[PDB]
Amino acid sequence: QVQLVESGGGLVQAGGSLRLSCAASGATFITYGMTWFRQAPGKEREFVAAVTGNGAGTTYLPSVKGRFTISRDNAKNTVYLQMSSLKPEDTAVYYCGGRRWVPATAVDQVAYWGQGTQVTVSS
Repeated sequence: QVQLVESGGGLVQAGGSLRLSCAASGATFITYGMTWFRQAPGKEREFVAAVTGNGAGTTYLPSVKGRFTISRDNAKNTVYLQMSSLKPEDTAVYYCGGRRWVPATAVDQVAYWGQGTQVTVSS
Protein backbone atom coordinates (compact mmCIF):
# COMPACT_ATOMS: atom_id res chain seq x y z
CA GLN A 1 0.00 0.00 0.00
CA VAL A 2 2.47 2.64 -1.30
CA GLN A 3 0.57 5.79 -2.30
CA LEU A 4 1.77 9.06 -3.90
CA VAL A 5 -0.68 11.99 -3.69
CA GLU A 6 -0.09 15.22 -5.61
CA SER A 7 -1.30 18.82 -5.33
CA GLY A 8 -0.48 22.44 -6.20
CA GLY A 9 -1.50 22.48 -9.87
CA GLY A 10 -4.18 24.59 -11.56
CA LEU A 11 -4.36 27.55 -13.93
CA VAL A 12 -1.92 30.49 -14.09
CA GLN A 13 -0.88 33.24 -16.56
CA ALA A 14 2.44 33.15 -18.45
CA GLY A 15 5.43 34.27 -16.36
CA GLY A 16 3.64 32.99 -13.23
CA SER A 17 4.61 30.46 -10.56
CA LEU A 18 3.30 27.23 -9.02
CA ARG A 19 4.53 24.79 -6.38
CA LEU A 20 3.70 21.11 -6.85
CA SER A 21 3.86 18.69 -3.92
CA CYS A 22 3.86 14.88 -3.83
CA ALA A 23 3.42 13.29 -0.39
CA ALA A 24 4.48 9.64 -0.11
CA SER A 25 3.36 7.00 2.40
CA GLY A 26 3.70 3.20 2.67
CA ALA A 27 7.35 2.40 1.95
CA THR A 28 10.47 4.02 3.46
CA PHE A 29 10.69 7.33 1.60
CA ILE A 30 14.48 7.85 1.63
CA THR A 31 15.15 4.61 -0.30
CA TYR A 32 13.22 6.05 -3.29
CA GLY A 33 14.53 8.43 -5.94
CA MET A 34 11.69 10.78 -6.87
CA THR A 35 11.12 12.16 -10.38
CA TRP A 36 8.69 14.63 -11.97
CA PHE A 37 7.27 13.74 -15.40
CA ARG A 38 4.77 15.67 -17.53
CA GLN A 39 2.41 14.65 -20.34
CA ALA A 40 0.54 16.98 -22.74
CA PRO A 41 -2.42 15.18 -24.45
CA GLY A 42 -1.16 13.23 -27.50
CA LYS A 43 2.57 13.56 -26.66
CA GLU A 44 4.81 11.07 -24.82
CA ARG A 45 5.27 11.43 -21.05
CA GLU A 46 8.61 13.26 -20.65
CA PHE A 47 11.20 13.67 -17.87
CA VAL A 48 11.29 17.07 -16.12
CA ALA A 49 13.38 16.78 -12.94
CA ALA A 50 14.69 14.12 -10.51
CA VAL A 51 16.17 13.97 -7.00
CA THR A 52 18.13 11.32 -5.09
CA GLY A 53 17.16 9.72 -1.77
CA ASN A 54 19.35 12.02 0.36
CA GLY A 55 18.29 15.10 -1.67
CA ALA A 56 21.79 16.13 -2.77
CA GLY A 57 21.66 14.95 -6.39
CA THR A 58 19.31 16.84 -8.71
CA THR A 59 18.93 16.61 -12.51
CA TYR A 60 16.78 18.72 -14.87
CA LEU A 61 15.43 18.59 -18.41
CA PRO A 62 17.61 21.29 -20.12
CA SER A 63 14.48 23.31 -21.12
CA VAL A 64 13.24 23.88 -17.54
CA LYS A 65 16.69 24.19 -15.90
CA GLY A 66 16.97 27.46 -13.96
CA ARG A 67 13.21 28.07 -14.07
CA PHE A 68 12.22 24.86 -12.22
CA THR A 69 13.59 23.67 -8.85
CA ILE A 70 13.14 20.20 -7.34
CA SER A 71 13.66 19.44 -3.63
CA ARG A 72 12.46 17.09 -0.89
CA ASP A 73 11.84 16.98 2.86
CA ASN A 74 12.71 13.47 4.05
CA ALA A 75 11.20 14.18 7.50
CA LYS A 76 7.68 14.89 6.13
CA ASN A 77 7.98 12.42 3.19
CA THR A 78 7.30 14.93 0.39
CA VAL A 79 8.95 16.03 -2.86
CA TYR A 80 8.36 19.51 -4.31
CA LEU A 81 8.66 21.12 -7.74
CA GLN A 82 8.88 24.93 -7.66
CA MET A 83 7.99 26.27 -11.12
CA SER A 84 8.86 29.84 -12.22
CA SER A 85 8.64 31.88 -15.43
CA LEU A 86 5.99 29.48 -16.76
CA LYS A 87 5.55 29.43 -20.56
CA PRO A 88 2.61 27.95 -22.57
CA GLU A 89 5.09 25.10 -23.38
CA ASP A 90 4.79 23.89 -19.76
CA THR A 91 1.04 23.13 -19.98
CA ALA A 92 0.47 19.43 -19.18
CA VAL A 93 -0.46 16.92 -16.48
CA TYR A 94 2.51 16.60 -14.11
CA TYR A 95 3.15 13.17 -12.56
CA CYS A 96 5.46 12.19 -9.72
CA GLY A 97 7.27 8.85 -10.03
CA GLY A 98 9.23 6.84 -7.46
CA ARG A 99 11.96 4.26 -8.07
CA ARG A 100 14.01 2.42 -5.45
CA TRP A 101 17.64 3.57 -4.82
CA VAL A 102 18.09 5.59 -8.02
CA PRO A 103 15.74 8.20 -9.58
CA ALA A 104 13.96 7.09 -12.76
CA THR A 105 15.01 8.87 -15.98
CA ALA A 106 12.53 7.05 -18.26
CA VAL A 107 8.85 6.16 -17.75
CA ASP A 108 9.41 2.36 -17.80
CA GLN A 109 11.71 2.57 -14.74
CA VAL A 110 9.05 4.08 -12.42
CA ALA A 111 7.67 1.65 -9.79
CA TYR A 112 5.07 3.97 -8.19
CA TRP A 113 3.06 6.88 -9.69
CA GLY A 114 0.88 9.68 -8.32
CA GLN A 115 -2.60 10.48 -9.69
CA GLY A 116 -1.22 13.46 -11.65
CA THR A 117 -2.02 17.17 -11.24
CA GLN A 118 -2.99 19.47 -14.16
CA VAL A 119 -1.03 22.66 -14.91
CA THR A 120 -2.42 25.08 -17.50
CA VAL A 121 -0.53 28.21 -18.59
CA SER A 122 -2.63 30.73 -20.54
CA SER A 123 -1.47 33.83 -22.45
